[PDB]
Amino acid sequence: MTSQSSVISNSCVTMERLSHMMERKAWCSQESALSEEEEDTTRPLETVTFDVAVDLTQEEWEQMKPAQRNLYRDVMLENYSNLVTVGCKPDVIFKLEQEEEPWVMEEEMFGRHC
Amino acid sequence: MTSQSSVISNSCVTMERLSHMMERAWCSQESALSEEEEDTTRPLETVTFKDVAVDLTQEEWEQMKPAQRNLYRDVMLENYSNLVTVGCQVTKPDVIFKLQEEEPWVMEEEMFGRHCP
Repeated sequence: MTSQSSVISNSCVTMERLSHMMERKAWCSQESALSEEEEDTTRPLETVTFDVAVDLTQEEWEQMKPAQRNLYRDVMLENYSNLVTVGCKPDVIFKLEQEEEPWVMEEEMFGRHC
Repeated sequence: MTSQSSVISNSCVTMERLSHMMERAWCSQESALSEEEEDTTRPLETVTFKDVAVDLTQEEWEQMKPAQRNLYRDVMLENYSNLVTVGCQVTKPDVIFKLQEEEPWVMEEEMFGRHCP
């Protein structure tokens, strides 16, 4: 009741995690562009594919704080509804939006009613 | 014990400065030659309060200790109280919906927030 801080940071953090987030992925050798020249224009794109998301795991669900636990679902998941909302829904998902966790043990028989 | 800091400058400085920022009044008035007085005709036209503000810039705000942020909005929140207390009336601009908790670059795009309590 004497340390009522001043609070300079609290609900405003990532705002200092961006600069430790968006530098990665542009890397190495851009030396002397030895493959210059050109020619023509014709061959189509090649729709990337959702090669965007990393399939899940059974075993590592204890090493995941509500940042790693929760979230996760959002970012991988930020790719999608922005191209499926301008340009160009896997059962792989279906477990993302409804609390719980991917495995419902329906295998075999008993667990009791009460 | 001892070390009874004669609180030389707590609250006491942002009280003192003045001669330290509000000075940064230039380009001369060196013997005029350009002139002419005339009838007080053509209208004013203010400058408004659209431009007298800064569309908060996306990447910035790393460094700038959020006292250079918290005080910030409270800058363009602190020209506004002539224009919403005595003046000629502008309006509540776009970007405003932040002047607000979390942050400007909050998200709603792409939903979800994965289950927990």
